[PDB]
Amino acid sequence: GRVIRGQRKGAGSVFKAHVKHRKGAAKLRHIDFAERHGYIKGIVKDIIHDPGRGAPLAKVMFRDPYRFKKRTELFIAAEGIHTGQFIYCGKKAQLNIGNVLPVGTMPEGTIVCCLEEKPGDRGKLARASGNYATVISHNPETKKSRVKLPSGSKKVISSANRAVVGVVAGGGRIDKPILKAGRAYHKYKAKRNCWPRVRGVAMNPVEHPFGGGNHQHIGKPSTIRRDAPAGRKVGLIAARRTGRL
RNA sequence: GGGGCGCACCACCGGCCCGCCUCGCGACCCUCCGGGGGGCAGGUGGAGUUGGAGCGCGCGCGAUGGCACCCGAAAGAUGGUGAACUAUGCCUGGGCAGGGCGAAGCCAGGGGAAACUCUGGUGGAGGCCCGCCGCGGUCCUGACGUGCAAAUCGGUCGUCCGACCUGGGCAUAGGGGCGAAAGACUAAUCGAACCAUCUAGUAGCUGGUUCCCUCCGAAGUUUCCCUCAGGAUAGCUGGCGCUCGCCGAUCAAGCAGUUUUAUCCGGUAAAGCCAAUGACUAGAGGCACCUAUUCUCAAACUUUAAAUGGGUAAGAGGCCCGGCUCGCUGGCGCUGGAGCCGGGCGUGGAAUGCGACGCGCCUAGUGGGCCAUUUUUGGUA
RNA sequence: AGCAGUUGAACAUGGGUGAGCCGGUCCUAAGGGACGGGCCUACGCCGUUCGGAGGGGAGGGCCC
RNA sequence: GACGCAAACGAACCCGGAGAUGCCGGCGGGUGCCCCGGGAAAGAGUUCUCUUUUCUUUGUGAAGGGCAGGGCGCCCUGGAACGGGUUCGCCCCGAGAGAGGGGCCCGCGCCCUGGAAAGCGCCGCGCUUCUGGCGGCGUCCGGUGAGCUCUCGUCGGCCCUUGAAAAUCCGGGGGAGAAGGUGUAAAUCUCGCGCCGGGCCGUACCCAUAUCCGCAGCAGGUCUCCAAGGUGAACAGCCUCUGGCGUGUUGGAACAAGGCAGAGUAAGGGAAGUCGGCAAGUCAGAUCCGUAACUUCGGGAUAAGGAUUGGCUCUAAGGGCU
RNA sequence: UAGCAGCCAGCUUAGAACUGUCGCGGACCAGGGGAAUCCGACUGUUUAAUUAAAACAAAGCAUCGCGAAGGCCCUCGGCGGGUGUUGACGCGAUGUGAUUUCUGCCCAGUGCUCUGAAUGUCAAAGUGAAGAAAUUCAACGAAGCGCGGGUAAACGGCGGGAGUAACUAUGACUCUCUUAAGGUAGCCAAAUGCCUCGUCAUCUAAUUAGUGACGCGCAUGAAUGGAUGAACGAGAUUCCCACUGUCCCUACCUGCUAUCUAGCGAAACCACAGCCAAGGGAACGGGCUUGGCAGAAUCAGCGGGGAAAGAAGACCCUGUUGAGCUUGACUCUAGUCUGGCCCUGUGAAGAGACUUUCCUCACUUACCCGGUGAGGCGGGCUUCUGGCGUCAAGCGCCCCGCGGGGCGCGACCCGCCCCGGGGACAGCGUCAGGUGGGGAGUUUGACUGGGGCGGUACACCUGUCAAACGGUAACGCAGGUGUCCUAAGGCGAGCUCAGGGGGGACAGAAACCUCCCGUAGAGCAGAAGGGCAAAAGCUCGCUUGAUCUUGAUUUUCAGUAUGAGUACGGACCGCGAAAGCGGGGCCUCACGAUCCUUCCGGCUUUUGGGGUUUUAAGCGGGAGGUGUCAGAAAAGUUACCACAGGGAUAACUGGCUUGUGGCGGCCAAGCGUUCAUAGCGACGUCGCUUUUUGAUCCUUCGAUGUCGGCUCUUCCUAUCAUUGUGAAGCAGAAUUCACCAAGCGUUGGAUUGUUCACCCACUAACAGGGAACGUGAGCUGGGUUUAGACCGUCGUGAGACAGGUUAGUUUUACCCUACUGAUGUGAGCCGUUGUUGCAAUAGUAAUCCCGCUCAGUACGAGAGGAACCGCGGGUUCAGACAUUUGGUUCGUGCGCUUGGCUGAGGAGCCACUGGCGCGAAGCCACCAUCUGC
Ligand SMILES: [Mg+2]
Ligand SMILES: [Mg+2]
Ligand SMILES: [Mg+2]
Ligand SMILES: [Mg+2]
Ligand SMILES: [Mg+2]
Ligand SMILES: [Mg+2]
Ligand SMILES: [Mg+2]
Ligand SMILES: [Mg+2]
Ligand SMILES: [Mg+2]
Ligand SMILES: [Mg+2]
Ligand SMILES: [Mg+2]
Ligand SMILES: [Mg+2]
Ligand SMILES: [Mg+2]
Ligand SMILES: [Mg+2]
Ligand SMILES: [Mg+2]
Ligand SMILES: [Mg+2]
Ligand SMILES: [Mg+2]
Ligand SMILES: [Mg+2]
Ligand SMILES: [Mg+2]
Ligand SMILES: [Mg+2]
Ligand SMILES: [Mg+2]
Ligand SMILES: [Mg+2]
Ligand SMILES: [Mg+2]
Ligand SMILES: [Mg+2]
Ligand SMILES: [Mg+2]
Ligand SMILES: [Mg+2]
Ligand SMILES: [Mg+2]
Ligand SMILES: [Mg+2]
Ligand SMILES: [Mg+2]
Ligand SMILES: [Mg+2]
Ligand SMILES: [Mg+2]
Ligand SMILES: [Mg+2]
Ligand SMILES: [Mg+2]
Ligand SMILES: [Mg+2]
Ligand SMILES: [Mg+2]
Ligand SMILES: [Mg+2]
Ligand SMILES: [Mg+2]
Ligand SMILES: [Mg+2]
Ligand SMILES: [Mg+2]
Ligand SMILES: [Mg+2]
Ligand SMILES: [Mg+2]
Ligand SMILES: [Mg+2]
Ligand SMILES: [Mg+2]
Ligand SMILES: [Mg+2]
Ligand SMILES: [Mg+2]
Ligand SMILES: [Mg+2]
Ligand SMILES: [Mg+2]
Ligand SMILES: [Mg+2]
Ligand SMILES: [Mg+2]
Ligand SMILES: [Mg+2]
Ligand SMILES: [Mg+2]
Ligand SMILES: [Mg+2]
Ligand SMILES: [Mg+2]
Ligand SMILES: [Mg+2]
Ligand SMILES: [Mg+2]
Ligand SMILES: [Mg+2]
Ligand SMILES: [Mg+2]
Ligand SMILES: [Mg+2]
Ligand SMILES: [Mg+2]
Ligand SMILES: [Mg+2]
Ligand SMILES: [Mg+2]
Ligand SMILES: [Mg+2]
Ligand SMILES: [Mg+2]
Ligand SMILES: [Mg+2]
Ligand SMILES: [Mg+2]
Ligand SMILES: [Mg+2]
Ligand SMILES: [Mg+2]
Ligand SMILES: [Mg+2]
Ligand SMILES: [Mg+2]
Ligand SMILES: [Mg+2]
Ligand SMILES: [Mg+2]
Ligand SMILES: [Mg+2]
Ligand SMILES: [Mg+2]
Ligand SMILES: [Mg+2]
Ligand SMILES: [Mg+2]
Ligand SMILES: [Mg+2]
Ligand SMILES: [Mg+2]
Ligand SMILES: [Mg+2]
Ligand SMILES: [Mg+2]
Ligand SMILES: [Mg+2]
Ligand SMILES: [Mg+2]
Ligand SMILES: [Mg+2]
Ligand SMILES: [Mg+2]
Ligand SMILES: [Mg+2]
Ligand SMILES: [Mg+2]
Ligand SMILES: [Mg+2]
Ligand SMILES: [Mg+2]
Ligand SMILES: [Mg+2]
Ligand SMILES: [Mg+2]
Ligand SMILES: [Mg+2]
Ligand SMILES: [Mg+2]
Ligand SMILES: [Mg+2]
Repeated sequence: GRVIRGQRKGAGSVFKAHVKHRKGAAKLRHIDFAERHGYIKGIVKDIIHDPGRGAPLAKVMFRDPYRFKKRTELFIAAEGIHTGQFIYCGKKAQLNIGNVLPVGTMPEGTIVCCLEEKPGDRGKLARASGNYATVISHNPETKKSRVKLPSGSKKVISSANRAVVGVVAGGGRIDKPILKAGRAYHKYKAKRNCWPRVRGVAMNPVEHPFGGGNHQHIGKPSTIRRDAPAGRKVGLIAARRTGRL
């Protein structure tokens, strides 16, 4: 047979991202002496819509401490901020919405967003619209903390990872039901070439391990092992259980 | 008319060499420690030996390896070239009459005790409707069907503000691409493109295989084979000879799809079942059986038993006589037996026919058969 | 030039395209593709704003 | 005061603007085209009868100066409820309406320089390869429109769609520096004008029922711009003017059969034809009435089912300006 | 002041009068409608060149993986690349397919997944012991497998049999079997129901259709989604209204062709060619045989034939030919998981032995990741606002000409890595084990009354077939075998069996004792045949001839091997007093090459430059086995299919055959009230026919187009009707049987694709067939019979269905005959030319019914009820014809009229015939009329 549609997505020919009209990479300010021993003042200039995601981005303009220049940072717009307000990033920053203070200096039960996995990566966890991570507990002995990622998994990260307080804007976006296939067409036309998903049973055995047969049955257990080769690993990969639940 | 040496060659019997087995176990001069021999004889295996025949070259033919008598596959592999068509994505541009229903919002007038309602107008929403260009291609299964056209033409028809149509520039390249998924599309080529090469790929399979005359002349059957459209093998065929007889039974002869004479073999036709095994009808006698009878049968039953047919014997390789040899045999140097040697005896001791279809070598084709008289199996035929 | 022709996109002999202000040239879009580095036995390939001691213009008379 | 004056020094560095933003809808300003009124001028057409008739032609470039017109969450005064202003729709106001007076932007419209000398229209004379030249007159006065396009604005609508980069150019912040000491100097965003230069390549023609592709002068295929009068809702169909053409690789004479097509027509019956109402036949625009079962209350729906429609002569209603 | 005057400007709406032939969206433009069923929600998309659909997509719903050292995926490769300018409201992988309403039971099987070294199996490396060593042995022992748990919106699955309620019936209720659960809610003869044209109702004069119901449903059923559904559809289906040449039943007109002509001018095709009947033949000739017969050269048609052209059949079989694809095929592989070694160093703690192994925690410098313009690391001064922040003001000190310059503090000092996060773990290199249709290569026996399924007739044995030597075939017949036996082998001795009769306590038809008869009629391991009585059977006691060896030889045979046998020679033995017998079974069957492994044997060989010892090799003989049995290591599918071929071989016709089907006789038990034969014919039996279906496989696979209908012609008779007759259980009428006889006619419809059926009416009757199951270059494609798709059942799957359902290119004649018409042709010319005729021969045509009268008569008890002659019409058919009626009308004849055009009137034109009304002439219709012996 030939290669399945899933194998062709790794080549990156027509399945690359559509990043022409995107406004940049949303990431926190790189950690420097100002964010380690104090705080830096920044002004929110504009809240723009990034084509491809459901969460707005804020263009916060800080002041460079070593040269006469004003840096522009493209943050994740936490729900509640507005243009013209001041955002303070650093250790000594107060516990307000929008500020970027390390998780080690936050009380237990804080709602953060754009959390950092490791110190310096400029914000990875809890970055989609309406999502957040809660700080569960601290540990001054091992300099570690425990946060609750939006997937429900409790991850143990360092106490120096910075995060934006407050939930991400654009919450409740998945509540409005898409009514037309055209709204789903324009939804993915800005993300990537992945929308029309042809079922494996609707294909021939050459293109998919589920195709073929005078009926449209699967014919084999859809639950597939994890060590299955690329080309066979379709359906339910390493399914611990199935059913309605 | 008699005798003899006998070529080549054939049949048979011996000698010797090598392997192996068995019996002799060892006295004896080859031993210098170690050792080597000890006619060993009797069977047996060998592509041996007992007075070489090979080598070289040339020619003919046959079976092989090779492109291999010529033309032909569907495929496989290596290396390249294509997204001017088409599929999807990206960048940047262009384009889509005229009408219809008419949503939120708003204004006004009425009803209310509040909750809130009713009428008109406004507004111009929509993968909304009729519909032109566009873009598609339903039906007539129309036209055309060596056409205008290697897919077109006419009427009709789908859609036409959205998942729309479209140009250019870019991206993905062959077991790869791409696919709102038809195994579709990827330059008229796609259930794996095109170009060149390996490649004159292989074919037990179709087709063809070129001058004349003379002579001989088949096989579709046996055995083995992942064989049953093919091979191997035997048979049938041809060629080259060769050993003789040629002289006729001057000669030995021998042979025969034939008879005669003589002697054996068989269990089919017929016959039998009142004889056995098995099947079977009917009375009668004696106290369901029992006896003597009776009707009807056998391919896997038979007492008996043909016709046709099969084998063998019809002479010198015989017949007869004498002597000798033996470890075999044993009352019995002959007790058998067999071998060896010598001598005596043609009226070649049935008919007919014929040179021996004698001794070898090489060998093509064939290995699908079909029909008839009689015999006969399966089948209604 | 599927009949013809005194005709032609045929044949023969000559002639014809003039730019500071039309466009190319210039810019980067998708994208292609060097450099550093890595990789490949190799021809070469991967990768593209990241990565090398990657700065050869500007100013004050020798500084930056 | 918005901001205006011909100019009106200024580095490093910084900040910002323009380049540079979608689709759709409504409205308004301006051109082009069309139309109407001159009982307008110059030629032509018609005249059998009528026709002060019918047809054609009546002009201004870029750039600059001025002025209409359009736009503005631009300024000052002032202060709002009996709330007012205002659009087709909206929208606006104590974070300051209405009103009064100003500022700026766009002006592709009009006047002027250009510029009538030229261009068209008409008339006359000279001339027949210098001839293939010289003269005369005219180029006018208004109107609007649910008209059609283009364009500039403006207010909205839609998105789980937010609808490009860079060269290049400009403004501001910044005040490092430079200029002369009593008439000039530094510096000038020409600030009025003058001087010099602008190389290289493409440029003809066809652009499709005969210059491209499909073996061809192939009923196929191939990206765009301009686009008139009448009927009509229409860029539909039919007819006409500008422009183009000879009927699409041939003429002539016949009008048999049989075909293709005209979606030709038909007595009485009306699907009895046929696998099957295949085929084509009925219906069709618009106005006024009237519209069920069912339903997700959106629809069904142009449901179904009726009436009216020409021509001509009138009447009534719907405007603007002084 | 309930506003007026003047002037200007268009374009619409409403009402009314009048008027033309009731014509007016007048041309043009331009929805037929209604009641329901099936499927898909809708818009969209799709097989460029046969399938536009119910298929794909879709929103909605649900499951699955993954927190970045990650999920998914790419690359030969860089810890390179895609999702990712991403971060669970995200990305990746699947099923379902809107909304409404629901989504039941089963975790045994397969698959996924979790648990765990707490017990089996378990590689490389390492560790231990023996040994000169190679080597052998033992312990240890990862993932995976095994054990256990979970999971079905994972693949999937979801049963049988009796009794029983006051007639009958049903079986609530019980009984039994049985699982892993035994189909729940629903729905249905459904696109799913073989039987089947189910049954009832409805729809029609009539319905295999449609719809509503019924449900033990071959084989419905719940996200392999069930039920329903407004709107929507170039989807499938039924009925109704309107409409119409679809039809009854065809006719007429027009344009472009065909036709003729000037010019121009091909191609497919072609063995030679072209009249038929029959015969034979390779079983359907054009040519051959026997007959019919046969006259130049051509035009327009035509579709009977040339088993016409197009194309080495696509179906079928064969090939030791392929390809696509799928798995539980065979053999491998990328990837992935796992362990040892490696870069890999350092410090410490604990527990088993005496420098150490296991595990854990730490060190940073190897290694790895992240951040930045490597901007403040380690050790002793900004939170009230959508301002501003740029190379230092100041102080100290120094150097030059009031003008310049430089330095330090401001801006603390020291340092070893830029700062963080891991860290000798990730990772890399290399072996090892597991997983691995993701991918690669290949295989997937043969025989065979086609192949497949079945069978083994594939290696063997008995009787028969087999025709009296031997041999002799078929998917001939009746059978048997892949074993059994330390005795059932060998030998010696003794004994006599099967059965029957007479007897004998319990004891009987069967126990045991005994006498008599007993040719074997018993037994001999098995199938059968043969053989056997002091045996070969039975019993008993001694035994290992069931051993070791060379050759000869029989049988299958090629006269090869193996297997199975026979007779001897040489050893060593058994039994017997002995002669003798015995190297397996009473005989015919019971079995296996090369290579390799293994064991036994040597009075032995090599291990090579010698010697010694291990090891290995070799010679001789067994065993391990190839049952496809002279011996490959091997699962499917293909309807997406390809190639080489095959009429060696199936599906059509034809041919032979006629079981079967159909049809007709013979005999006469009996039926017929009585009477065998008016009409029938049981038990038997003899034939015909090729309109049934088989059997066969001769023709055809470098192709004979294939089911039905439509259309049209002709023949046959085994006669339904009509004509002429015979017979009766013929009174009449009606009907039945039979004869001469195919001249003539044999219908319109509902349902079904149907031939075949069934019903509705009509009728003199509505007979049965043939002609390549007549007839596709005649048509129609409904059916079947490619590719799309749906369901049911089956398969793990790809896929299958002789089951259902929907959409699916029907090509060419101009050649030669045949036929239909149209010119012309004997040419030999005193013949040329014309008129009027004759006639061979060929075709041939009429058919049937009704009404009146006979007649209410014959006849009959009645009820009922004819016929001939004559008269008047009609059905079907045939040949004509246009006076009349009707159709057509581009005499474009006349009138009218829509839009536009010529300035208007008048007169006209344009819109491929603008439209409408009427319409001459022609042509035309059982739609008018006339004739038919
Ligand atoms: Mg499919
Ligand atoms: Mg499948
Ligand atoms: Mg499905
Ligand atoms: Mg299944
Ligand atoms: Mg191969
Ligand atoms: Mg656009
Ligand atoms: Mg509608
Ligand atoms: Mg259209
Ligand atoms: Mg298409
Ligand atoms: Mg078409
Ligand atoms: Mg057609
Ligand atoms: Mg034709
Ligand atoms: Mg394009
Ligand atoms: Mg690749
Ligand atoms: Mg598509
Ligand atoms: Mg398919
Ligand atoms: Mg496609
Ligand atoms: Mg002799
Ligand atoms: Mg053979
Ligand atoms: Mg041979
Ligand atoms: Mg010519
Ligand atoms: Mg010329
Ligand atoms: Mg030329
Ligand atoms: Mg732009
Ligand atoms: Mg733009
Ligand atoms: Mg606008
Ligand atoms: Mg104001
Ligand atoms: Mg400035
Ligand atoms: Mg030009
Ligand atoms: Mg032309
Ligand atoms: Mg005609
Ligand atoms: Mg016609
Ligand atoms: Mg009619
Ligand atoms: Mg009919
Ligand atoms: Mg009908
Ligand atoms: Mg139709
Ligand atoms: Mg309706
Ligand atoms: Mg239903
Ligand atoms: Mg239906
Ligand atoms: Mg649909
Ligand atoms: Mg198609
Ligand atoms: Mg699922
Ligand atoms: Mg579906
Ligand atoms: Mg379920
Ligand atoms: Mg399970
Ligand atoms: Mg030693
Ligand atoms: Mg049920
Ligand atoms: Mg019907
Ligand atoms: Mg029903
Ligand atoms: Mg079921
Ligand atoms: Mg089921
Ligand atoms: Mg189902
Ligand atoms: Mg519609
Ligand atoms: Mg449709
Ligand atoms: Mg429909
Ligand atoms: Mg549609
Ligand atoms: Mg012939
Ligand atoms: Mg043919
Ligand atoms: Mg062939
Ligand atoms: Mg073979
Ligand atoms: Mg293939
Ligand atoms: Mg495979
Ligand atoms: Mg293969
Ligand atoms: Mg076979
Ligand atoms: Mg055989
Ligand atoms: Mg057997
Ligand atoms: Mg014989
Ligand atoms: Mg012996
Ligand atoms: Mg017969
Ligand atoms: Mg019969
Ligand atoms: Mg009787
Ligand atoms: Mg009789
Ligand atoms: Mg009978
Ligand atoms: Mg029949
Ligand atoms: Mg045959
Ligand atoms: Mg007769
Ligand atoms: Mg009779
Ligand atoms: Mg027949
Ligand atoms: Mg036929
Ligand atoms: Mg045909
Ligand atoms: Mg037919
Ligand atoms: Mg025919
Ligand atoms: Mg069909
Ligand atoms: Mg059918
Ligand atoms: Mg099909
Ligand atoms: Mg079927
Ligand atoms: Mg009477
Ligand atoms: Mg008439
Ligand atoms: Mg008119
Ligand atoms: Mg026209
Ligand atoms: Mg017309
Ligand atoms: Mg008329």
